[PDB]
Amino acid sequence: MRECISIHVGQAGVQIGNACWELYCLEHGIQPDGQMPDDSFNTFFSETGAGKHVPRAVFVDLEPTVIDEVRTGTYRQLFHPEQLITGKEDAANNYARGHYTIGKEIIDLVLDRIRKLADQCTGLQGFLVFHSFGGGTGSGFTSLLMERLSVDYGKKSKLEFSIYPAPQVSTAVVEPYNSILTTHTTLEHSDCAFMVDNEAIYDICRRNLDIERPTYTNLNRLIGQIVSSITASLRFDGALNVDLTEFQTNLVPYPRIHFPLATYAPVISAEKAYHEQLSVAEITNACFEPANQMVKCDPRHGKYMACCLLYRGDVVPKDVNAAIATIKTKRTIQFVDWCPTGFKVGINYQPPTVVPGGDLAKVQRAVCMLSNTTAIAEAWARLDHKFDLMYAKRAFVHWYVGEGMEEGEFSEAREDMAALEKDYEEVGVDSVE
Amino acid sequence: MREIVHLQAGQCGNQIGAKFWEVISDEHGIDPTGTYHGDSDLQLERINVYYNEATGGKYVPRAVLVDLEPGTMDSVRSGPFGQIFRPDNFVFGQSGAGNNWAKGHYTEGAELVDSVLDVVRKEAESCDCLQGFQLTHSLGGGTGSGMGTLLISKIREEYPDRIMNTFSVVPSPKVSDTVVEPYNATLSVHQLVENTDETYCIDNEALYDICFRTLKLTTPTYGDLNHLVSATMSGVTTCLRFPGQLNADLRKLAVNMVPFPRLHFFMPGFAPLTSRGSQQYRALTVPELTQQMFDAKNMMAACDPRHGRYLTVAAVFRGRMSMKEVDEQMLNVQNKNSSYFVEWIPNNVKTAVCDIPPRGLKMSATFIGNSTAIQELFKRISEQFTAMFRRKAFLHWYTGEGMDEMEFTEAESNMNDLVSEYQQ
Amino acid sequence: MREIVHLQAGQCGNQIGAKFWEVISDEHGIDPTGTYHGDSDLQLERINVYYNEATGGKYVPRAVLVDLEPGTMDSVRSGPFGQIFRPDNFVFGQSGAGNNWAKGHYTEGAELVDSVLDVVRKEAESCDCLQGFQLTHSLGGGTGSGMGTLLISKIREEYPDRIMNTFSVVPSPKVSDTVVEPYNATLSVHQLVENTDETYCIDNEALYDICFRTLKLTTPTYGDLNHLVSATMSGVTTCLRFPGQLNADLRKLAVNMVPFPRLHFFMPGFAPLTSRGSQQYRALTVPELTQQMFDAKNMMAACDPRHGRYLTVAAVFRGRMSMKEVDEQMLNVQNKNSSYFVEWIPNNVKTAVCDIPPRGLKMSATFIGNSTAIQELFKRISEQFTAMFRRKAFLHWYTGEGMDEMEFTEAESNMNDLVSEYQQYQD
Amino acid sequence: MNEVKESLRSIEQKYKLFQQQQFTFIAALEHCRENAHDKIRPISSIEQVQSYMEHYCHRRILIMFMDICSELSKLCQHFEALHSGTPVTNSLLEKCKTLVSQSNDLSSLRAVVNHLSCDEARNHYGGVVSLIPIVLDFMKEWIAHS
Amino acid sequence: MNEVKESLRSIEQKYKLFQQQQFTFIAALEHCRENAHDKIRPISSIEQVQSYMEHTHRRILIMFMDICSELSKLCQHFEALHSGTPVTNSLLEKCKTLVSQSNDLSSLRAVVNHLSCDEARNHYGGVVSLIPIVLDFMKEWIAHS
Repeated sequence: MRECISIHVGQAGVQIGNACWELYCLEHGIQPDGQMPDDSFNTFFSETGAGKHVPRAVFVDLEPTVIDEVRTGTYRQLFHPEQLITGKEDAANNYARGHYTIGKEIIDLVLDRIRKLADQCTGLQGFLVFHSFGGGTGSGFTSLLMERLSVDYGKKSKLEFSIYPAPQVSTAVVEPYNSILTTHTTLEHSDCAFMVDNEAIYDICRRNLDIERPTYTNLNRLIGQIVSSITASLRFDGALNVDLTEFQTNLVPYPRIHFPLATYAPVISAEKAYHEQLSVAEITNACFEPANQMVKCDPRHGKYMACCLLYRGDVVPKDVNAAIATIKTKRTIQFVDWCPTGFKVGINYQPPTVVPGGDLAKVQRAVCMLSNTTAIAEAWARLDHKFDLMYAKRAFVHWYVGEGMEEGEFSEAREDMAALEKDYEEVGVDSVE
Repeated sequence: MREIVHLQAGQCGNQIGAKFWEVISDEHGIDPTGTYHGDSDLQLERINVYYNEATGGKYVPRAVLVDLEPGTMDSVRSGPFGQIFRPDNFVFGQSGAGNNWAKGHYTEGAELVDSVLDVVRKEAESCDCLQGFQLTHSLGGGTGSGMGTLLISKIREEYPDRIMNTFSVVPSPKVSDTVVEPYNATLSVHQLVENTDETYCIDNEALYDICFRTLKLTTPTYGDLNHLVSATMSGVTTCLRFPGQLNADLRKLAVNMVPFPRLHFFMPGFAPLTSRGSQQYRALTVPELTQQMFDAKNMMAACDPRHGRYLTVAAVFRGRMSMKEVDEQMLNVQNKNSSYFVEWIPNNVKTAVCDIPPRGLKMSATFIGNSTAIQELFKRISEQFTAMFRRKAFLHWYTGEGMDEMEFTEAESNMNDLVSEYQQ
Repeated sequence: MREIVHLQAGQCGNQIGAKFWEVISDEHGIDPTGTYHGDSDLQLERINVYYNEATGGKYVPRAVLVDLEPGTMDSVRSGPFGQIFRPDNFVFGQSGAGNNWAKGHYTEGAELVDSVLDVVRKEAESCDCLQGFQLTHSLGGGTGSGMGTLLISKIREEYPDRIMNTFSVVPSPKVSDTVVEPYNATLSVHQLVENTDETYCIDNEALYDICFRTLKLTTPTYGDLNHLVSATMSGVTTCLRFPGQLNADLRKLAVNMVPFPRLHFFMPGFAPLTSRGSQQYRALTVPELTQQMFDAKNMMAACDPRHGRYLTVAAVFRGRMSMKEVDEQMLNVQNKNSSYFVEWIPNNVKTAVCDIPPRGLKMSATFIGNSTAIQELFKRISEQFTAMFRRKAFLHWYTGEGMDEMEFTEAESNMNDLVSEYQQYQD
Repeated sequence: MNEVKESLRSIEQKYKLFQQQQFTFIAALEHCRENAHDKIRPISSIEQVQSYMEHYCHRRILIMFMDICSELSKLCQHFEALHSGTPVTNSLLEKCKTLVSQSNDLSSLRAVVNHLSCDEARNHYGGVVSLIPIVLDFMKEWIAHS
Repeated sequence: MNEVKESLRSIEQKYKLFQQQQFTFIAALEHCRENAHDKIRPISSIEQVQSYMEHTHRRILIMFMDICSELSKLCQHFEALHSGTPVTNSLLEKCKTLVSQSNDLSSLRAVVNHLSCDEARNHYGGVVSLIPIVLDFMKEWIAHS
């Protein structure tokens, strides 16, 4: 009907997507073993006749120890037991080896389960690829998958959630390579691929959220409440609905410029909420300060070129359009001039659900402000410089050119990003006649 | 699932490998019988990387013990865990090589090569998905430098895919227990550098140093001096047999760490090392690791990191823990010591975390660190080799095999090339 | 229902077969008095195949003892299970063999052979439906090949189309225990190759070594060295009398391993061989049982199987298993040792199974192999013959016994022809 | 009362170590069922796990399961000796005694189940893996009432 | 109680070995009936099997007699364990009647499926059914006791 499939590939996918289904199964009355003690769930569930629902998921990676604890956790019984795909030997942060030596032994059975899931339910409209630019199996293996699902399924929409290496926080040294080797495949065979880093999640967990010492558990949970909010009106009623096919026609100006952010702005601790009410006019002002933007870029150096405002809960549509017009008057938030209308909202009738045993607070309001900007121009150009000084004397090339692939694909990266950097300066200029 | 095969060759390499199987097994729970008497369920689910299942509910390690004299192994049968080995693994000769590279590689290695490589094939191709070959030797004596050089000359050819993990107890800078050990060492590295994948380097003087300065023990015994090098080599493998938030294979620590193909010599280290008095005076969290691991008192080689620049740094943590402390501390140590690290590498340090610590210990760490301060070792070893070679002294045996004068000038020629490329 | 016939002549073959009837009794549960005390009834349905039924509940064998000396026979009546044997089989003469083929075959061979063949004929028609022959001879002995190649050669004008098994303890050309043994050897292969069907090549040199290493014994003596060939041949003659899952007969074997009329020679083998020290450390399962049988130091050759590819291989399993284990573990060993199996067989191994294990184990097997490697044994016996022969030694004896120097010329002349074919198809 | 709480805590510590090895316990049971040719039926009793361990066996993890079940059965006897009880404590104790009985049918018992595939949880091992945690809950509830 | 369970398990193990030889037991009985010229009547008692045995076949007849003797001794051990209940005493009396030397087995039917319809009806169906039925009553007796 209104449905999509979720693919978790790489460790940054299958761990982030580990944390999303507990909210999703507690989004409804489904007790997490598989049963349910109301045609909302079927968008991301394939119901069986026994009453058991089946999560729409597939988990593909080359490491066995990361999928196996899901198979020994508490979600071995909720899930169908053989889309938990598991290899034996590792690519291990090598771009050429998760794509041309080791991942190729498992590809033809992944797409089989893709065809198997897609041909049961009729109304597919998108895909949810959970990955990142930070490894080998999350990056190079997926870079074949994003060109399987496009040429073979036609003009189906397809959405990705990929984290981005911060200028100061990056675990791996070769992470300047396998990001820019991934992006040769992204622009030509996708529609959107949202951005986040790992550093700026921590700062919101310190400042706006009270609880210190953040593990990966609480960091995953923040993206779990964002991809819920993109798909919030597909499964629920709304005063003003948003589907998923129209996201590709009004958030995307240009045929290469499709890289927006997100901002779950009401994030607040349990005792911080008790000394500050969460009225709608101060809800929407939490989107636009640079502290709550999920990527470490300064919005005050760039021009916005669109926006979106996905609300939930006890939002009357009279406060929102009044709070729409006040932000137009301000000068610290500036817009590009070939978008006088700018903005876009969506309201819904359901309250967002806080995870029990969790670190947010119960509310009846929310905003997920997905928008694009000029601010990612500098974030792209810095990682071209980290790519340059390692390729200035061919540092880590002997794990790539020895895998049977030419140095010339490292030359096509500089053809890629330099030709995709002048666009943020060419058509990002004033009005010229 | 991804098994690696463990060897010990030569009395230097046999003894330090002899201690592994008592410490690794108590990291899993296998008794002196060979049975399983553990407490947790997670300490069996990846047991097959160092083990072969046997009938009756007994496991057995995969040590392939090889030597040329029968004197070394008869203690190893008589040791604490000498009854859990497969008795067909003990393969040994009868006439001594006796501290000779000529005998260990040409004379008495040309005969017992085939009776050991058949036991190599009998364990390798009979198990599912191989991942490595842990060989313990050194450059010290003549067997473990000569027989291990001959042995890996075929392992990289009938098995040219897998990862060769050779080990080395490099001779001490002040003196060592041989008088011809420059000849035992510079002949070894003539074939080591172009043929292995990655080598560890262990210093035996720094075995003694870090038990008196930091552990304050009054009786440093070789039973205890190998218990510390067993704790590090069992750490590179602690994510193959235990899970974690960000886990590390052996090659995953090799593709990241190694910058250039011919520069693959390492330097182990280990963070929690507390004196018997200082037990009650030390706190256990991450700022007590990054200062105790990164300091020159804890490294295990004759290097001068103040005189050099680290290429890459690895640090495998262990215990269930919260890793913003791992992120933001190793941001800072990168940002403090800006002249201790090379500049064309933008980010240097790779983090790895486990979830199950050593037994009875709250948390630990393990250091494997590449450095451009080890060239003076290969300068001084190849200098004192040229002190002996200049008057053709101790050429009494190597000329006698018929080896030409052209043999021993190539090892010195190519040890000029390596030390000219740590400067690079 | 398919009864079968066992004989022996020689020293060793008259005593290896005196270790056979101990083994088959324990498979069947037969006491020294001849009283049956086996456990399961699944064997009693086919007790008739080897043993003749005897009145009163006793059970009696049918083997025939014939040699020219009393001593080796009189060891059997001194034996543990030599008490159930039939008394009128023991046909013993008076004369001396001297390790001479000239007196086992031509000189004295006219007399007692006519007196022993008609007792075989007094047992051949007695059974319901006969199957075949077990003549247990030392190759090249005085009573070994003196009565071996003679006795079955005169059978063939009665039974032209019947199966035959023989346990030929091959001379193993490294060293020999008789100075006239190559003279005794090459006249056996003179008259067998046009007539013989399946010989079991038994090396004592190989079984000196595999009792030393893959068994690790301390005093291997002939009371147990004969055992490892004694228990080997029982696996071949088990699918005749025991049910299986893909069962086999001896004529099922003969179609499988005789491609040309001349190439029909075997290497035996027995699967779960492990020392007493390392039994509890080991697990008895199918993917490790298959590795013991196909080890090149396990089969009983005084040769390396590297130069010699294999025409056709057979293996008879016992115990309860699954078969796509075996069907794949067949298919694997063609893929990797593809230069060790000839290209001109489509399915290189016959695989047969059964249902009942031996006593003391959960499962077993038995290896039966046919090569292109035995010609190095066949050339070198002629090489230690022709060194003895080109100097014209020992000719007036056999001439006095009748055998000319003319006869010894065709022996190497035909072994020029026979040993060529293991070499011709190496390309 | 203190002694039975210490015994229960000791059993819970052993059960935590057993639960970390749940995949090894399942692999042990599957190999025993293969050797027994008994792949058709669920594992329905403690006695069947014992029979597998004794005749078809992995042995260390099966012993650890048997030892925990033996200690739970002994702890039921210690609860009976502490007091004549109430209708509530006696109902809880009888449920514990029934569940840890050697021949009791576990085939329908469901708590550990989420680490199994849907087939393994329904048709093979869902009963046996659910035994220990359910008995531990009834014993905690028994103590809390007592 | 433990001793009588161990005795019963020992008899069950012997009976399993006897049951594997059931065809040899039938062939033994048929040859004895031929020699006795008694092919017309069913084998109706343990005493008739004994008479056949007395006047390989002998070994399997002895194994049947030994099992019947051990079952009869096990009935005496059950009587000595307690005064019983109406249920245990009814089960014990059925066991004692069935293992009595002269008791008529001709109508007894449990082993019967391995016989032809004629052999099961007219010859051996009684005698082959004896041991398994007595073993069931002894198990039931223990379960009540």
